[PDB]
Amino acid sequence: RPESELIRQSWRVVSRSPLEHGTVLFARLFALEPSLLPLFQYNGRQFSSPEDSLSSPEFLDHIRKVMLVIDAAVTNVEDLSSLEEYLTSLGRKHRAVGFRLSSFSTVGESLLYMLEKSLGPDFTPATRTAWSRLYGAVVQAMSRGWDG
Ligand code: HEM
Repeated sequence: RPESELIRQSWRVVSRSPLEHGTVLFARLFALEPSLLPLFQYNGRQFSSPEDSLSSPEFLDHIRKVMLVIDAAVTNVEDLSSLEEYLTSLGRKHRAVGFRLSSFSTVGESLLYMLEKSLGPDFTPATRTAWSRLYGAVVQAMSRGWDG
């Protein structure tokens, strides 16, 4: 559609600087859901405060991964069936880390925030709506790693 392009166009801006943008996504996410923070367990140490996470290179790496999955979702915005099977298994990985199912919606409100703050006025409600459809779909796929 033209929604696919709303997405492509918004993303444009964000993949200039994906860590920086994802840094935003995650800080927002911890602000909204602090109980997520212990789920990263690099060396079986638990970050004590959000800012600790920002000093973890493993964590920053997880940001890069997040943004690359999202990036794959944008590339395939036309048909997200092509990455259903990947995303399903990726949801399974997340099941295993202790991630609740409810927590996806936060991750999604985090991404939106991040887009909204990056695009300011360009972040029109058709844009909120498109991303939300995209991310909604990513989660649908991901949720099938809780299958039942
Ligand atoms: C936001 C809450 C999330 C938490 C708390 C979380 C946590 C984790 C943890 C602990 C791992 C394992 C360690 C690591 O690879 O660095 C992991 C792996 C991964 N996460 Fe997340 N994650 C979250 C969301 C996401 C989201 C939304 C995505 C993608 C859109 C994502 C993509 C990945 C990827 C790609 C891996 C590597 C998976 C593999 O083994 O293939 N994560 N995540």
